[PDB]
Amino acid sequence: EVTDNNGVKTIANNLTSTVQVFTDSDYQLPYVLGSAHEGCLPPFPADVFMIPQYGYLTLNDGSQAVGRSSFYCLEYFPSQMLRTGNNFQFSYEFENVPFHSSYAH
Amino acid sequence: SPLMGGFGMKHPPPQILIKNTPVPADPPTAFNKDKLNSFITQYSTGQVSVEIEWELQKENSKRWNPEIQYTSNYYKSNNVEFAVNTEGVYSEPRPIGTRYLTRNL
Repeated sequence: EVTDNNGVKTIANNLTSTVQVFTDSDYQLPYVLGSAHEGCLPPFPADVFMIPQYGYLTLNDGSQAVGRSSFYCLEYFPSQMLRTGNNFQFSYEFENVPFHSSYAH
Repeated sequence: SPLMGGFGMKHPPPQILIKNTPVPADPPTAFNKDKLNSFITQYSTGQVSVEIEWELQKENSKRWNPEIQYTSNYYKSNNVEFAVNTEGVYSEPRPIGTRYLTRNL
């Protein structure tokens, strides 16, 4: 928790506040991984990184939406609440993707 | 995929060719080797029934903006859409597509 009194930054932790985590495990959200968006994990392990913000795009006739323009509300998904003593874990099985070509002809 | 739309099948449902057999009218008393071109005019009638079970793929999108659907306009008009005219002729006013729901790429 960050407190700002007279421009003095005092940072004391909340042993009660919760942080939500959930995985879009049915791809029913607009997939935004896959354009090399600069928010990915730090090349050097020690490097502490800031988690990038999630914001999608939909249809747009100019800058105005259309009827098909979808609005996915993230909280409408079953989250999981971690509150400083819990951990999250999902195991994912990669589908049969062909071997990449690591060789020059 | 046939460019007019539909399904491309290597073995589509077969043709059902129907012919009502010739019945020669009255061949001569004396023999004659020709093809006996004098048949009695006739036709047929019946019913034909085609039961063709489809398989669906139900939709489970987590979209929050209401989907776009196909409806028949509520407004007074001389004839109901897709309903017979005063003379009995069945009139279809507009072609109906099959792409109304929305699924993200």
